Amino acid sequence: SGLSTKSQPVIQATLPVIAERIPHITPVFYGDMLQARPDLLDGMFSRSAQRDGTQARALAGSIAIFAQWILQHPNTFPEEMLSRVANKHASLGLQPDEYDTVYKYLFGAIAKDLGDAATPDIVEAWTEVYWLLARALINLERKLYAQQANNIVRAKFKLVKRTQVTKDVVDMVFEPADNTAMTPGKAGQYISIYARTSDGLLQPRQFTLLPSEETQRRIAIKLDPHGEMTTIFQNQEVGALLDISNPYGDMTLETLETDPNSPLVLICAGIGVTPVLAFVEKLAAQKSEREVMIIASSRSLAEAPLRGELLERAKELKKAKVLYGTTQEKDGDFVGRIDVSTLDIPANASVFLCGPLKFMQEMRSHLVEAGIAKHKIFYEIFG
Ligand SMILES: Cc1cc2nc3c(=O)[nH]c(=O)nc-3n(C[C@H](O)[C@H](O)[C@H](O)COP(=O)(O)OP(=O)(O)OC[C@H]3O[C@@H](n4cnc5c(N)ncnc54)[C@H](O)[C@@H]3O)c2cc1C
Ligand code: HEM
Repeated sequence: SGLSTKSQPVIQATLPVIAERIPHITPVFYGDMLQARPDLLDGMFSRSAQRDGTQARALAGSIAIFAQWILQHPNTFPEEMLSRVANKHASLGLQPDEYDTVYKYLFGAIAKDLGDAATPDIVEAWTEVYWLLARALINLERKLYAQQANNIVRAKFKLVKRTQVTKDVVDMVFEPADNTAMTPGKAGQYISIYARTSDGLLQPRQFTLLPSEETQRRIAIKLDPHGEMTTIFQNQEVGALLDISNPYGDMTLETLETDPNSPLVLICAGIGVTPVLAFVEKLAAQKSEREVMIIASSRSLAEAPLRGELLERAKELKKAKVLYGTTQEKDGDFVGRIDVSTLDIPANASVFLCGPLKFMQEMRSHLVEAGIAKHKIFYEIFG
């Protein structure tokens, strides 16, 4: 059952008002919920995302995007958004009963904001929208959990190897420290790793899995000088115990391969190399015949994380080319910004982007201007 005929005109008429009030409703929703359920800050919600504010708007904002979608495309869902959210939720171990929690505090905040304007017709219609989306996500998350090799949401790992590989990137290898079986990861997937803040709150962050033994989880963490957890993760000593989630994510090598022989173009900046290296290592293990073009940006070659390993893996591919651009020093294959018009990208190529939001926005724009189909551009936001 999709969006009811009764609710459609109400959602249609109130969508602008609701979208306008979302930034105001969000902090009240979270403030109320996290006062009643402080346990949810100790292992689930990111304190930094609450303090930044804009980030935390995504939950309610996706509800507005969803409402607009089901009005334009009835009995269908924005599957890309649902899949991304479900994989994140599964990484964080979200259980279906908590959708009742979010409903309670979200709609309480709607009531507080709108006051007497929150009449039954409006609350009824938006409640229907909420539960359509919640049910879809719950169903996706249930299927994700069924794929795992274990029945937990995170398990204890020991840090067995730690290497400072650039001025601000630490390459970390973990192995299980309890007897929980590991789910095999797919190239491009990430894990959530957990540590406590200085004042004792458990907090997760996501990192892309890197080539390792099947008995290991390997990640490369770039220091965010204005973030809370990367300093904590990078200061763990060998032997430290941290919890790691099961692996998830829908931005995998299979997602980029639309047909058996389509070429791949992988474009990254900074620590956005991490899915690229995962993809290249897998393609090399598969003895892929695809044409693979890798364009990586860094401030300098010395600051390019994992460049040596990426180049070694790329040498194993039949038809791979790697080009590094340097944006501060002049030692790259090229200097300055990637100019995609110079690239010969055919209409059957898939293009993958991973870098800072601004970098990806400019690349996506210039790709579209150069005639690359939006449907062929795939991206991975780190945050
Ligand atoms: C799928 C996925 C894969 C990822 N893979 C990698 C990877 O391989 N390597 C990697 O290095 N990272 C990766 N990331 C990013 C990573 O998950 C973290 O976002 C990143 O490491 C920053 O974490 P942090 O705790 O240091 O920053 P956070 O504490 O989360 O802060 C992030 C930003 O929030 C703002 N902020 C923080 N505190 C406040 C405050 N008090 N007030 C206002 N604003 C504030 C700042 O602008 C800050 O830069 C990935 C993310 C995702 C979603
Ligand atoms: C219909 C209900 C919900 C919707 C539409 C929704 C939507 C979203 C979206 C869009 C994101 C960002 C995904 C991304 O980063 O790409 C997100 C992240 C997140 N969600 Fe959900 N969500 C819902 C329910 C819940 C519930 C019930 C919980 C827990 C009680 C929860 C906890 C989280 C957490 C912890 C994050 C990580 C970001 C953060 O720490 O703030 N969500 N959600």
